[PDB]
Amino acid sequence: APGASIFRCRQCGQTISRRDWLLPMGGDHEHVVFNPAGMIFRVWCFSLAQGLRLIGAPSGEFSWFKGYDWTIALCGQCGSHLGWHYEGGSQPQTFFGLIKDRLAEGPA
Ligand SMILES: O=C1CC[C@H](N2C(=O)c3ccccc3C2=O)C(=O)N1
Ligand SMILES: [Zn+2]
Repeated sequence: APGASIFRCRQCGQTISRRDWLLPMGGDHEHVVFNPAGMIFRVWCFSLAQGLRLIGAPSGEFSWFKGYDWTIALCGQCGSHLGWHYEGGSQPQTFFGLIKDRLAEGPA
């Protein structure tokens, strides 16, 4: 009966990802980053996620991960901004960077 199994949207409980799907980009699944608006994010990288809605066309502008373009990822249920989907790169071609404090971790 594991308690650190899956990640849900902290605002509504939508299933989003799984601890098994953590991805160590540049040798670490956690990346502490800032956007141009000065906001700091503790981003956890996942190979896969579900229950999101990706908004707009990809952009390479200010990407925290070299070679990847990003799209905003909202919770598909409640609209909470949960992170970004990254695409266009290599090994892997795509992944998700999700904001740790916007997810709730718990049992499957
Ligand atoms: O990899 C990324 C993801 C998107 C991101 N980002 C933001 O969080 C943001 C907020 C306001 C205006 C523009 C940005 C954008 O480049 C960011 O800075 N880098
Ligand atoms: Zn939600």
